[PDB]
Amino acid sequence: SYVIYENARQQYEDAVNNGSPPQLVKQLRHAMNVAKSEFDREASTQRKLDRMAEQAAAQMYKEARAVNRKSKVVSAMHSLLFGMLRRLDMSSVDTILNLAKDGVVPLSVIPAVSATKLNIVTSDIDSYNRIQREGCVHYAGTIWNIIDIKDNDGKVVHVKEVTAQNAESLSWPLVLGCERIVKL
Amino acid sequence: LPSYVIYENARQQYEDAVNNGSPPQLVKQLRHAMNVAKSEFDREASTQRKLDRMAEQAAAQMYKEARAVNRKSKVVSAMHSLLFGMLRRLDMSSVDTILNLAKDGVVPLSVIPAVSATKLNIVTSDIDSYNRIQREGCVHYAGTIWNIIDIKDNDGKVVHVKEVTAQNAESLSWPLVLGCERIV
Amino acid sequence: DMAYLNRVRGSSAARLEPCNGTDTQHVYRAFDIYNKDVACLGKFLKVNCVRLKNLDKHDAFYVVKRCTKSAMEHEQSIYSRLEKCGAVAEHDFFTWKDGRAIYGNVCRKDLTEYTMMDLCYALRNFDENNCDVLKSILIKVGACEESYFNNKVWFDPVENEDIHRVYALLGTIVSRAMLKCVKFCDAMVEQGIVGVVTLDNQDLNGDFYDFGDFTCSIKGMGIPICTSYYSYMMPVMGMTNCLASECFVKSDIFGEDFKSYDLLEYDFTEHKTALFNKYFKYWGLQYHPNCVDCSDEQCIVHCANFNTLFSTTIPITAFGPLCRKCWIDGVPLVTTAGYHFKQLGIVWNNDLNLHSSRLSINELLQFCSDPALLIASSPALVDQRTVCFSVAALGTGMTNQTVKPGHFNKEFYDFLLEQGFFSEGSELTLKHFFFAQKGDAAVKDFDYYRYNRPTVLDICQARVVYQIVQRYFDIYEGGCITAKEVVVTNLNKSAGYPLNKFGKAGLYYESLSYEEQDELYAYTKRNILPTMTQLNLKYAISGKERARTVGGVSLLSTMTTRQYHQKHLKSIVNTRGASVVIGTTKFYGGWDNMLKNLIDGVENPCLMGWDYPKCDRALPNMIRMISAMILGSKHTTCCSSTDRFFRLCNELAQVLTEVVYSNGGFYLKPGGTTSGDATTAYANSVFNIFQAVSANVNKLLSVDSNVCHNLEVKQLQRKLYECCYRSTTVDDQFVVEYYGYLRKHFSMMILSDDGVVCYNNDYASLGYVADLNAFKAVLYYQNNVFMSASKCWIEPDINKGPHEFCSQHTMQIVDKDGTYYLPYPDPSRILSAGVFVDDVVKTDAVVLLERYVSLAIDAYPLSKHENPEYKKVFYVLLDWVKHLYKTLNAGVLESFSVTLLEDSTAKFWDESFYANMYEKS
Amino acid sequence: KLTDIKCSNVVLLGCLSSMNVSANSTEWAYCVDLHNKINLCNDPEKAQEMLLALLAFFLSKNSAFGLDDL
RNA sequence: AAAAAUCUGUGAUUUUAAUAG
RNA sequence: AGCUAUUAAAAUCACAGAUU
Ligand SMILES: [Zn+2]
Ligand SMILES: [Zn+2]
Repeated sequence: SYVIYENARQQYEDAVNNGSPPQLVKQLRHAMNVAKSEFDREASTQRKLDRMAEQAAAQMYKEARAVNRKSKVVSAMHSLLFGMLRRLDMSSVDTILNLAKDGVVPLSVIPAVSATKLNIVTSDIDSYNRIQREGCVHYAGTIWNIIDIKDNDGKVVHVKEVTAQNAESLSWPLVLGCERIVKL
Repeated sequence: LPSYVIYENARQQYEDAVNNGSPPQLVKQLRHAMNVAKSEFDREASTQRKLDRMAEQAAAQMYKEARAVNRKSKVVSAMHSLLFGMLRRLDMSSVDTILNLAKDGVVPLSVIPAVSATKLNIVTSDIDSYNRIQREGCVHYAGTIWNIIDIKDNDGKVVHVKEVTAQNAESLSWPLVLGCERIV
Repeated sequence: DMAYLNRVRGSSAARLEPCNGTDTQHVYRAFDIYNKDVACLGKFLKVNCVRLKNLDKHDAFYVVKRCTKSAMEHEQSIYSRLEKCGAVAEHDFFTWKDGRAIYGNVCRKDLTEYTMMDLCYALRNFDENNCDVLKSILIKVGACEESYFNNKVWFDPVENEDIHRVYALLGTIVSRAMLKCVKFCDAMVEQGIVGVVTLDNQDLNGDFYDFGDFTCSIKGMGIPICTSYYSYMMPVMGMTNCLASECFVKSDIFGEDFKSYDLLEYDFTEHKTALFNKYFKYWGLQYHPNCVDCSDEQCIVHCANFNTLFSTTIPITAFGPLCRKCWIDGVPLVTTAGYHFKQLGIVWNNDLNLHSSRLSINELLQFCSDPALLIASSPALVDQRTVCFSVAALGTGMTNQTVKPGHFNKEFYDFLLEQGFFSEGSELTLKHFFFAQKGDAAVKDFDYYRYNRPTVLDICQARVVYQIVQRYFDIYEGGCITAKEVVVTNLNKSAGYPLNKFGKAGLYYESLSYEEQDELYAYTKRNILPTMTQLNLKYAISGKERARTVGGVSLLSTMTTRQYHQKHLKSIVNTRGASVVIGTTKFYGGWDNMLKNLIDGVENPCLMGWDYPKCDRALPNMIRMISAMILGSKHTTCCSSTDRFFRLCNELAQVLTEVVYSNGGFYLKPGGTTSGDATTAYANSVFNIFQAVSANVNKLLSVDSNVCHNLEVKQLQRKLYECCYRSTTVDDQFVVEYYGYLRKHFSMMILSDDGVVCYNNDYASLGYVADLNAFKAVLYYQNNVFMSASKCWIEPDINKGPHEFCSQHTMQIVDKDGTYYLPYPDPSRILSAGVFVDDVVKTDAVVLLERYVSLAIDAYPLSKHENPEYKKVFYVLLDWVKHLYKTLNAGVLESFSVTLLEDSTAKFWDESFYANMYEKS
Repeated sequence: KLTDIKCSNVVLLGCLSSMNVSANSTEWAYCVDLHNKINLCNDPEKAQEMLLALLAFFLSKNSAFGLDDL
């Protein structure tokens, strides 16, 4: 549709260069003015749809992104934490996670007014020697004091004649109970 | 109303003279008619948008008015259920008794539940205060005798009466909520 | 020497140790003196008395005053007539010889070291340095041992709760003094002596002395005057809880010997009247136990002050709504029938109907929100976690609420590190975080109403301050407006309890037609409608660990309250160039105009600010009521006298004292304020100016008028004292003269509880105007909270602007031929606002571009700052916004193949757009 | 170091809160005590100690699974 | 289940005003 | 002879920041 106006525009604007009668030029220019007015209406109507199209696409892109993130928050957040703990230079975090990756892991931790209480599962003698040093437990970068020790349905290890006699003879795992020496 | 037809008829006559070379004395009259017909058509057409936009204005108002009626009728019928739900709970036999003792038949609002109600909830902070409130398993409040029926700790779990002794008190999750009832 | 010391010892005693020998001892003591040349309440040095210590007694000083023989004989005539009563210390009269002259002597036996005025003055002019007088009096009286003062913070009420226990031991001293004042005044009337009695005549023991200015008259028909005696002591007798001995109920609610029917009594009108005639017999003015019988606004303040003093003897369970039996649809009920206020007394409804049926929405709406029916039909409660009284609990049981942490914005944080922020150089670091809270965050924060206490104003001085503070608000207009003409900005907000269970505020504002809103409003002008607030925890970024609660007032309170205040409040925000700033913008050069207007006209200027510790909790009841009286004083033609009273009660019953619902239990609030009120930001402002003016009046009276030379100030002091303690009506001519004196030397800029002051420095040093040492005094006995000097600031030069106002520092820069101020925030606030977000979807910035725009607009002023690190704060936000826009455009192109044009949105990462918002005019 | 610690513990309560430690107050009063104090701490040495106390508690809830941080 | 106010930013709809054909 | 385009202002709706 717009091509029609341009063809008339090119011819009639060039007609000024020839000896066309002025009265015809006035009519010729009047037609050209009408054509230009129609073109402007085409531009306004067409572009008003074009800008609406841009807004719809951008709006739905944002909506698609938002609904996508909320569907996987819990699993993603765990990766976010363990990716952050790497950035820290401290070696304490490596020691704890290295132990957890191994066979030694903590059981329920009990807050208390007097002192926090730990429970640790030691599957083998090597695991027991990992954390026990000088008769105390070295976990979470602090000295934990042992109170009692628990067997597999028993407490016979309590006498602490355990370093060699118990490893060969009795069953495992071996569980410890400790309290924090220093209160936070 | 018939302006569009009149304009079309004028347009047909205008071209039916120009295309064959009719004398200008007639073409000029037709061109004036086209301006009259087209301009008359445009002015009448201006009413169409006004009528159309008033129609949508009426539609929006009618729907808005209709929706407001449904919302109003919904809430009031909901408040009747709430108001008459509370009327079923009043122990007016007990409340009316104290209103007779009041000299002028008026009592403070902050005293009716403590004097006329049949159930009492006590929240205790420390065993030092628990043993101060409880005597032989009964509680006296506002000069009236109440006995303990149920106990619930902070987490919402049930706690036995025999389980609140001193040694086990440290393990419990205070504060401790007691449910009492009157004896008449 | 020795011969004179012989007779002073008396004819029946011995063991006197001379403190200074035969010569008089110089000492500083407080006085309340009105005279042809001086009118002061300060302290003066005296020379005419010799003081001797008695060794046998705990505290007994023989003080002998020597004067001209005629004066000595004058006192003897007065003493001989009064001595037979039980309130005069033992006097002995004699004369002694000198080498060339004869002079008289008056000897008093067993007078304590400090008069009553010293105790009152030492508590109403207090600062933790040079406090030896108050410390001394506590030890000698026996309130606390010397080891107590070893604690470095013994004096702080909000950090040493035991202090209120120590002062109560002084209650016996204050109460004992008054019962001896009435006994003395009786002796005056019978014996026929005309004079003015004041505090400085009385010992701590209660005996009177030094009555040399009294004059004789015919027996009977004597005239004692005690306006200044009681008025000056009023804050002390409320701070020290001197009426504890008069408690009506002396049994514990938890005791097994208690009785049930005792809880029912509510009418204590006779009890209060008996006390008034027992202690304040010669107070003179009338006293109406129920404030509904009063005549003026000044009388309602006058009587309500006494009621607050006498409320300490009434049980805590007697207050609250008074309910009555009622019938609905033929079934019984309990419905409100009045109210019992701590201040205003008992008020009865004028409209209650006992039979109703076919309820309309108006009857149905106010029945549902009225606590009477819900509280009565639920079990009782005893909550030991809070001191506040509380009896109710939902049938579903109680619960608890926790507060979760914030969400970490990883992408933005990595951006800051790449740009070089948060380097270990320690230039800038995070300071604002999202803090978590335990399960009992709400109730343990409602427990902080412990700090609210029953303060008593010295009414003789709160009359003038009420006049001056009102002059600040005479510019604005006010009145009632029809429901057709109100404006509400947010219809999508909670309607309170229990209406929030059905829908938000929008539903009720369209269900109620205009005629039904005006019917309800007109009903409130003749009745009292109690309502419940709900405690909800604010979830926002903060720099302090403590949780903060805000109450949501029921809809029927705000729906009616603002229709009564809207016209006045909207006038405060439209008026520009006044003390209250609530309506001024900080953009478009608004900040410069505010400061340049404040500083103009003050000679030799200085700049200060101050802080109220725990304003929401410690705000006294009396000064919150006055804030409601001043804002309603504009209703002169639209409401009669009784219509304004019942609109005042509706504010007290729905805001000040309330039934608070939190976590499934209903508690009875003791007082203070709640942020959810319709007049929060404006009721605080009136209170703020009340303290600022009350600090000026308190100190101006205390400057020694015998050394003042600024005749305008000297005359003002004398007129001020005369207008307070020796006049029945305030002449408004003086108030306009005094109010026109503050505006020249003590200009103010107030906005809610935050404000700044520019004050003449020369006058303040001498004491003609307020000072930080004066704000400590006014808060201690008007708010009983200690204002630590580290929480307030002073700026001796104006070129730097205020140190901190509205949490934004100020800087001055020179540009072209003009110089102007600019506000900039704390840099850590802008950075921390982006790293930590309160919603998970906000972790992805591309979804919300416009959050960092409108956050860089606040950060632009930093671009002018000197420190290069502060400069980066603004420019990093421009790069961040540039990164987001270019990411979204490319993202949409790839995903949907339509390219967004960047020309339209290219103005958001160029500083020219932001600079236009801080350009004048 | 310090600003990494103050942000590595905001995500920990996010993991613990998701795991529903809020049910029982005793274990939620233990974590919120560390979360509040670690944010206000200025000494990096002490802030590290609290983080390890909070991290040790988190592992006890059986949330290790697969680890890349050997 | 998340309050009373003030100020500012972005977008959409309607009307009005000015300039141009 | 009244109809089309670009700016400015007001109102309504939605979302987002800062302050007491
Ligand atoms: Zn009165
Ligand atoms: Zn009015």
